[PDB]
Amino acid sequence: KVFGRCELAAAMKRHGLDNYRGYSLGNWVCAAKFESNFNTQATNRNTDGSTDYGLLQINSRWWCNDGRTPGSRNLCNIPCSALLSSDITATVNCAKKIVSSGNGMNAWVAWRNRCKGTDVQAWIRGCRL
Repeated sequence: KVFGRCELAAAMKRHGLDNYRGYSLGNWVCAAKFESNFNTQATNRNTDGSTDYGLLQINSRWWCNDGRTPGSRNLCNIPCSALLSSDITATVNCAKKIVSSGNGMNAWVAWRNRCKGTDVQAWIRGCRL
């Protein structure tokens, strides 16, 4: 499913991402924008052979099992396909683990490169939250 900006902001808020580990809602929305263009079905294969899945492009080498990433750790305990659902719950729960892993949101290259240090609050502006 392709979300709208505010529709996504709201779903994420409801799922407790707002200020989760210190990151304001706009950080999450900005990341989803750049990681997947708000499309939950987005997938991208990496050279190492792992693949990224979902709104937040969560990686199969560490976080989810896709059956084709040798020596993947499956930290979030879910099949990668679950990250493509229109129901963002698995994505959200897995994101919470990742962001809690040490490097915060820097785990998301697109956030680091396109969101970090910018005015992310613009991402939730005009939204009924």
